[PDB]
Amino acid sequence: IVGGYTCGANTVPYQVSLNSGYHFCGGSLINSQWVVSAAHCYKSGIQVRLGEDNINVVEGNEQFISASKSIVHPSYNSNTLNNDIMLIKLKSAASLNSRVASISLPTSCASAGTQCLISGWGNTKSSGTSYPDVLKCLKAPILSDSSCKSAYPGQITSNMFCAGYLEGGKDSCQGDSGGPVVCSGKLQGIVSWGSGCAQKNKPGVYTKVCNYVSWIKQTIASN
Ligand SMILES: [Ca+2]
Ligand SMILES: [Zn+2]
Repeated sequence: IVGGYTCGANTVPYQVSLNSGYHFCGGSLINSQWVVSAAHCYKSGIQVRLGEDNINVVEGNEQFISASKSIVHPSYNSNTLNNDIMLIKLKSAASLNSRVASISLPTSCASAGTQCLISGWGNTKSSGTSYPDVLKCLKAPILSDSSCKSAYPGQITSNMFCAGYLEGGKDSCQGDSGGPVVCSGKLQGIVSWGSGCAQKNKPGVYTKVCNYVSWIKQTIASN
């Protein structure tokens, strides 16, 4: 997260760190056995780390569970990043408490202007790479589709939305990928892509979760 702030330990109880010997992507806990992340975060050997704040120190509250299966959306296109969503089933269910809680899926999409909370342990430099030890947060608004499409002509599909600041200086970045964009307590987006990080007129693009709720429900129901 570039230009964000330190969230505070366990103040984002649904945030998970996907780990394969290091933190490589974020994710959101939606029930005790499933996590939603981005399809471009897929790889094998994923350990899901819950209740984290400092990812390099065991402080207490952490639960490390292996992923039993990862389901990348069948229509995921890695060149356009359309349908950039993935579901991860945990080998065992997590013990939910106040430090580890799930987030609700939306019932309707969010409007432009809605303020959301984005978090993660991704890069904090637009120019350079610095990865934090503790979770960073950023409050950002969903932009209008015209501003989004004008920023990325021909690359925005109906399954994407832009959120952020056109003046630059504040955005999600590499590492935050797969993590949550929560608006009014509902998971509305997944950190997906953008040109660089925090560059002027290049807001972050997110997967539009409201378009995948039936898919998520049917898939979880059959697995
Ligand atoms: Ca830790
Ligand atoms: Zn990414």
